[PDB]
Amino acid sequence: AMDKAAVTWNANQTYFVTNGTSTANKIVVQALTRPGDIVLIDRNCHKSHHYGLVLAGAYPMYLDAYPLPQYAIYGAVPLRTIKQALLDLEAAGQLHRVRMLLLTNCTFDGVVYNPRRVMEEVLAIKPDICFLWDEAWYAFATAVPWARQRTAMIAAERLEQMLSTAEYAEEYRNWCASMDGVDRSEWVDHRLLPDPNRARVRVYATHSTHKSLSALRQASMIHVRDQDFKALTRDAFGEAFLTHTSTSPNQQLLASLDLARRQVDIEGFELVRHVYNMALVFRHRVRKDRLISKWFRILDESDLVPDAFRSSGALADWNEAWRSDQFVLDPTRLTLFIGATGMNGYDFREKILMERFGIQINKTSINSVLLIFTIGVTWSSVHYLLDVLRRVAIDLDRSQKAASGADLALHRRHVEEITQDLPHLPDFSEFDLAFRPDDASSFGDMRSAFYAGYEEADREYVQIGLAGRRLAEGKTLVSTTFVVPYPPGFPVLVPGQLVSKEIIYFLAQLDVKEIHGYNPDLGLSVFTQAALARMEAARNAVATVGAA
Amino acid sequence: PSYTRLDTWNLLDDACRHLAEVDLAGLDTTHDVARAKRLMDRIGAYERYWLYPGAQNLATFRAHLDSHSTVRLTEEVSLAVRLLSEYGDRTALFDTSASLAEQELVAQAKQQQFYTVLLADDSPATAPDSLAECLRQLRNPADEVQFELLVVASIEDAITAVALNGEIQAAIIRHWVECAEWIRELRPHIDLYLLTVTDLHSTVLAGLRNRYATPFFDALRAIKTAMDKAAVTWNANQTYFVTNGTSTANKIVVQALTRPGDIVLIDRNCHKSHHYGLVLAGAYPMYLDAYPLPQYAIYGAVPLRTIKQALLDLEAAGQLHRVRMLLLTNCTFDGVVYNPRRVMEEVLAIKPDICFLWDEAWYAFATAVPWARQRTAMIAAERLEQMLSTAEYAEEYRNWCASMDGVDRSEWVDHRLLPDPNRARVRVYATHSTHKSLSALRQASMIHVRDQDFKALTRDAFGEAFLTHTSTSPNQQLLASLDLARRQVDIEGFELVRHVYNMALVFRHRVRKDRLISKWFRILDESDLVPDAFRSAWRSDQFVLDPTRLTLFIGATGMNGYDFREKILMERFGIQINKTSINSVLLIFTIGVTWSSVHYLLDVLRRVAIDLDRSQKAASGADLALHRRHVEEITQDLPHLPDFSEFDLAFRPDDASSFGDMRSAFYAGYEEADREYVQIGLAGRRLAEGKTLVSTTFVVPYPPGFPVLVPGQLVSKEIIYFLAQLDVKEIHGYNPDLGLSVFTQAALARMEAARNAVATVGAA
Amino acid sequence: IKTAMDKAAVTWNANQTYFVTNGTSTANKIVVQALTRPGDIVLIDRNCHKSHHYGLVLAGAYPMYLDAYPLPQYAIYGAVPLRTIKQALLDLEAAGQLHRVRMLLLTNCTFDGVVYNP
Repeated sequence: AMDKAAVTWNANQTYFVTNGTSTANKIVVQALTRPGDIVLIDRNCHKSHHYGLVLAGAYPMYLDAYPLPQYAIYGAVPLRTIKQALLDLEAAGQLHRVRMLLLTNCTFDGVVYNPRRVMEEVLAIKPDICFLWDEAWYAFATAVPWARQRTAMIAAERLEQMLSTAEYAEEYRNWCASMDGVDRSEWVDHRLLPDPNRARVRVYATHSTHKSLSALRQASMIHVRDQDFKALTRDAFGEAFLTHTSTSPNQQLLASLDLARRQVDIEGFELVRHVYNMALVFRHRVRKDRLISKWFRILDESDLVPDAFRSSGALADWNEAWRSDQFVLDPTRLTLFIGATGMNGYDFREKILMERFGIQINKTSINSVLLIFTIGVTWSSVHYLLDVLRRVAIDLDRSQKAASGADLALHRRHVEEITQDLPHLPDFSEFDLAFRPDDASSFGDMRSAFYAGYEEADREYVQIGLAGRRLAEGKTLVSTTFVVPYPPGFPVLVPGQLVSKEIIYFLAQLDVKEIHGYNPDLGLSVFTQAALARMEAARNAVATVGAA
Repeated sequence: PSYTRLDTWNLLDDACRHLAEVDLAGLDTTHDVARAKRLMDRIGAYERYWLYPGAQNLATFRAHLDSHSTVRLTEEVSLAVRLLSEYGDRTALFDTSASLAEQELVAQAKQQQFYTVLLADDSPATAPDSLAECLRQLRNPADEVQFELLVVASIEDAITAVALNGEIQAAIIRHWVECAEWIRELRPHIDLYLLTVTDLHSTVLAGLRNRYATPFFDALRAIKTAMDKAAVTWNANQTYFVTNGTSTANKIVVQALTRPGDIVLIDRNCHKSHHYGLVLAGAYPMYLDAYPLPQYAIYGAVPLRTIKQALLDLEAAGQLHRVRMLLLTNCTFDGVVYNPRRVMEEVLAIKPDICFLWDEAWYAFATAVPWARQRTAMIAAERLEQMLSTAEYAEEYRNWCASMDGVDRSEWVDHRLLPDPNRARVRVYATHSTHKSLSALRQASMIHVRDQDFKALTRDAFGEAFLTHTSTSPNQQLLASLDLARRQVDIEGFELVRHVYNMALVFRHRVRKDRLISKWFRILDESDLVPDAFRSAWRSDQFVLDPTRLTLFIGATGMNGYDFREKILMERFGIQINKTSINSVLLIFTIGVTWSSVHYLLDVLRRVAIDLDRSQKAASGADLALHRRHVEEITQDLPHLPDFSEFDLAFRPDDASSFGDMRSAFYAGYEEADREYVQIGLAGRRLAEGKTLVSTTFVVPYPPGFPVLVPGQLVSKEIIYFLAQLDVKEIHGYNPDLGLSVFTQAALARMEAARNAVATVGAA
Repeated sequence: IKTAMDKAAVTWNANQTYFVTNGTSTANKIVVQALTRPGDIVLIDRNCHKSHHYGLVLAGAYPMYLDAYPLPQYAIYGAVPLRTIKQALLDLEAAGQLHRVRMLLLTNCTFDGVVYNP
């Protein structure tokens, strides 16, 4: 059963967690990370990963993604940034503590990573690191042939076979020969290769797809492909699984689930390609259609992916770009653009899109709406979407023709405000000193800050208007808890983070009332000045004691 | 030959590769250019048959060849021959210039076969007006079966192209005597649609889909949020839910919009629930007659001539102010589909502030077509509103208003009319039945409103009408009841409205194709149900049939009516057959239909045809004569249908006009001393003597579903004959053993005397 | 099936029992319409289910509203005393309208619990 499921998912052993994706994420985090062990985590990950880090006392290192101010979304973390962090640790000396790289494959926006490239280029600096790939959005992608190679399991298998080839031995020898005489700190600007002997590939992936058919509600899976599973984590994994789940899901449920798996796997494989066909057809139609294309543009990989990260009979070219290029864009997550019509995506969602085949929306940015085609999308779903877009375009064209000078000017104003200038996307701020084990590095203790907020005496509530003045007055505004706006996970503030002008501004402009850990009427919890001074003094004394 | 075309194209690609190779160096390549010219001219002979390279691409390549640029030319030739080898003619849809990997991927992941349609047209094809451009236009990429238009300017060209091009499965010829026969013999699977317009796209695409040969057997077979979502789902300004059923929704909207003393233009063949709503609300029902089809013995729809005539007749008698409602079923039981935009546009010219109740219970598959959704009440209301909101239409009306100046109102029955933008209001209401197509609990319904004065005029009235006939909050349970139906309809079997629509078209084509089936049976179309007078594109035609509601013509088959259906069709079919006339049986397609159901229908029809032919050969002279008379009996000797007869003068508030008082007739019949029973056998004799037979009850033969007689209706001889002939056991409000309820002559005299006295006194 | 309906009638000791599968208000209105005609006065306890009031409005009946004896201490309405019904039926007789009345239309057990003596 385990062998059949692993072969179906190309993994080595696949474990089912019948408690949701968050439970599996926390299980893997606990199994891998121990207290102290630093972890590199994409700041946009699901909140369950941040909580799993807090439970295991890992020091999070945050990899921020490149912004897209025009569309007000975050694309992904450039591999150069991962290298720069892994080498900035080396200067401080903490690079031995790094234990995991935890990036969300196929980010919610829909930018897709290249797992093989990232693992090859990170295993050169840390040949014993571990990789957890959050594939909540990419689980379907495995079925299609040209997107299969961008999954964690396939990339890991290829990296495993490639590393153990004498041809790769000579390739690495030549690369090293061409490398000598170059400062190790300069490895960020040069392509890197893993060491065929020292590097041990280790990959963990979390899916959710099999819940759809013949499986329990919110059931999630964990694929494991680790050379040293039986040696360093076969017991920690079981204990973590017990800690967040009962014993039965790991094996007893697993055999039955495999019996279900045989039927579901064939049905999913045959039906998933159909959805990608619809995504491609619809994307092509939105542009070719003379009437839709005037007002509606589906953002293309040339648009969300800055050329700096791009390597640019087009089928072979397409396959090569999807196999070798850094960032590509999944067809099945359409980032439709509204900016031409001058109406923010909230109005489009409220009025235009009410009928829905399968599923047709999960996000509404300032000047766009994200549309997703799931297993429920059929041919009529494309027809309906094209028809509604066509009617909207016809109405807008009629209004333009009948629009006077004043009406055209007002429409231009509407387009201008949503388009062009937009509030700057805030980036991760430095952890507070009292929550950073060493100044030289930029990781912090998120667990100490997590519980240090329980002390009502230390914590206080501050208002946005007064928060601006306090920041202008030099008072550090350190958060005391996670703040999680509408987009899944992506906590704008995490325990101990330093609130910055960008952070204050972003929150003030918000309108969504689904902000966990935030009380708009009262304020946002921030550590008091005295408490922060006390913790910083304690940390300084602790550091000084070692030198004594 | 197709095979040599691939070999010749590959050879041309090789020659052009060699030409580019030699020219890159910089030598004199005049010989290679001559070889390329020779090979391209050799190709040009046969490329009128295939579609992708065809003429335009090869001409462009030749234009490059003249310009002496071998790089771009060889690149283009190589690309073209590449796509030509795999996708065949399919790449005619591609847009090579733009992104090509996406389009190539879709092609490899096949969804259903691609087909070529020949268009033998001598007219210029570059004009927009020309059919070739028009037919290519309006195709939807969503359909899993796509096609592209190939044109040939000569008949011999068409024959030659079809004889060798295997991608052709549809030929459209223009006026040819022997061309159709020759093509039909060349390949029997081709559809030779005869020369002529816009329905061509639907009838060609159905034949294409049928070509997929889905049955391959030969040896074997051969609270507010829910309302807001539905409001925009159905183009309705607002939308309310009804749990009891369609009849309750009819009663609700009727009560909310009809007051006592108000006339209600109404289709006589509408559901009995509307008649009872009129009885309860005390409104005077003026009944409009639908054009008859004596050949098939069934009613059609209400021509707009009749509606305008009735409105202007009231205008003549000063009773127009009373009228506040028009009640027409938008999809008649037989199938005929009204044009809402035209009916509401003309009528609002005569009665600017009228209300419309389009009973769309049967119009379930209105959303299975993107242009026929303009034939629903809600979309038509939206379009009419926006049109009336435009100053362009204000100018169009002003030009229209001046031309008609100097024309008497009585002549307006002829001229096409335009609403007055300054005063006309849109007040449309509608109802769609749930269980008939939507998958929810038993007998749910919905109401849709696009009314410019709902809040100011008919909000409280609607609230009271809801509190009556359903003393609950149906806005709670039915939201979840119907949300399941939309999810089931939208996804299961794709959009079930699309699947069954396509299945109905495929079945129509297959019936039209099979020789035995079409030998006796037939499917009636716009050229049958709709008269020539009332057929004047979809935006212009008044009546268009609904493909899903089929009327199979058993008349030529014979075997009578109500016995062949009972003894064969419902034994195994199961899928609904809601009606049966003497010669035409109305086949109905429901959501549960499957391709297997379609082939079971074609198998039972084929078996009946084969048994009929077995009798024909075995039939002797006596059998042949009996069969000929039986077929002739129910094809020509069909008694005329019972057109509505004016309300008796005792029940008509205005003797000049033709609208009665159905409430008073309803209650006046409750009495036992005013009601009499007269046997049908003596009704004709009693009429001959000169008595006025006025019925007291609703006589509603069930299978038709519509009231032959209403209280206060002047029983006429045609109605007597129709009732005598019809002997279906389900006849509400009538019985053939006691008699036909009729007001006693003394009662009628007293009532008419009282009515005359009241009218005289009120006028004074 | 008809025999079964007879069994139901035996169960309820009625002559013919008819089942209305659209709520109790539908059956109330059905009976009101079947019995009352326009004009025909109908006595009715003012506390009756509002479905009866709507049925009377639909059928055009002229309703004579009988009132129940109050209970100010508990702020409820008990029932209409038989003396009141007779007083109304005789007050009509003075005006000559008594022939018109067709339905007493009393509730059998008021909301609070009081039970009439049919």
